[PDB]
This record gives sequence, structure tokens and C-alpha cells, in this order.
Amino acid sequence: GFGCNGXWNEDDLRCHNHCKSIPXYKGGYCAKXGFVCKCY
Repeated sequence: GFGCNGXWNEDDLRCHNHCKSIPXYKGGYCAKXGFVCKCY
């Protein structure tokens, strides 16, 4: 979710913005076939 909805539906930027929108995170990237929005 959160932009990451698969290999052919991978919005790394949307995951990044999502996670960046969360206090204590700097960004995010799509993992697990681009399905999981990994916040860092």
C-alpha cells in the first residue's frame, strides 16, 4: 500500500512522501515485490 501496489504499480515517491509525512521517518521505499511501503 501507500503507493507500493506491486512491481508494475510501484510509486516509490508516494511511499517516500507517505513516510516523510510521518514524524521520525525521513522517507520510504517500495519493497517485497513493490507491495510494502518501507519507511526509514
